[PDB]
Amino acid sequence: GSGGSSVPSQKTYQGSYGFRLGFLHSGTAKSVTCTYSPALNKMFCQLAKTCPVQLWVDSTPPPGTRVRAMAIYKQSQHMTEVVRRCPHHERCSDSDGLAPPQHLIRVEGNLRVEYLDDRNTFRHSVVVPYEPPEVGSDCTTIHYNYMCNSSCMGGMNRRPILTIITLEDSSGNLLGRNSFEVRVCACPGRDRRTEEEN
Amino acid sequence: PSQDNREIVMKYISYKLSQRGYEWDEGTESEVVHQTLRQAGDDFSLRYRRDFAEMSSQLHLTPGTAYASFATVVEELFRDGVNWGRIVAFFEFGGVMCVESVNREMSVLVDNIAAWMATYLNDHLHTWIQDNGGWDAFVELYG
Ligand SMILES: [Zn+2]
Repeated sequence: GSGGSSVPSQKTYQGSYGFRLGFLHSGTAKSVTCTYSPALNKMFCQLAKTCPVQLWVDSTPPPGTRVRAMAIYKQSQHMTEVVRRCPHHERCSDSDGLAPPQHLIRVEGNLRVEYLDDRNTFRHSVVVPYEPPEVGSDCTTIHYNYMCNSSCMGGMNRRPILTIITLEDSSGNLLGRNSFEVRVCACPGRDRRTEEEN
Repeated sequence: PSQDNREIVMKYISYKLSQRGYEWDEGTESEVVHQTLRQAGDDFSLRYRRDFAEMSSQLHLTPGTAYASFATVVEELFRDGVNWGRIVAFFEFGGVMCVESVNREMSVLVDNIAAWMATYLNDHLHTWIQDNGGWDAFVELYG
């Protein structure tokens, strides 16, 4: 139940910095942990495994810029329900010592990670500081973990979600936004190849 | 309390240095509070190697380094609040600073790093630890 049923927006906004998302061209052989279908703009992944998402930018945002991730349900009849972990996984022992147990999206490999439980919307989000690409690279890579399967009864319950990535400044004002569908499954490569047909 | 916090730091540093060729100083190997902290810190050095490298890049460790520079680096680690994950990162960063100075043939810096960690623990983290269930609450979550 969303606070006041005020769904956060998902409209693409590349903004002043040319903010876009990139994904690894991993295949669909069933030994894939993570792979992105460009035709469906949909990422398929396994629980608690690494999902690299890249941040492409035509002009470097200033320091103090932050990158937020948030999930919402894709179907309109569910957009007002907050995406939470199933009770079983919320109670299980998988704390990384940084992420509260109820959050579904995590960032791994970042000590500066921040988790928010919004006092008005009741929605979860995870925030890290934006950093320019490393030498040799042209994009900034963030490693995400989804901590429930899409099938988990009492959580998502086979409902597709979308992740919304936003560029903010120190004050939280909007600098850019992108989004993609997420299916956390058991066989990501087989499911992408299945849906990428019919 | 102040001595109790000093001990957990030195036992943490003793084990890290002993797990390499460096020797530095009843049922203590199995003591549950320290054992799970060591296992948690061993995990942290792998996943956050990028962050620890950056932190020790900022902490330009030389014989002349004062407490204040160390405190500055670790204070940034807690700027957004204290949690068990960040406290584990506080211990493992001190460990990597100690191994780094032994490897750079500056072994006597290990004493300074050890005293700094105990100081920062007693001054800033101990009140939070006692208010959030003590070390027992840490082992209840195993992190
Ligand atoms: Zn679940």
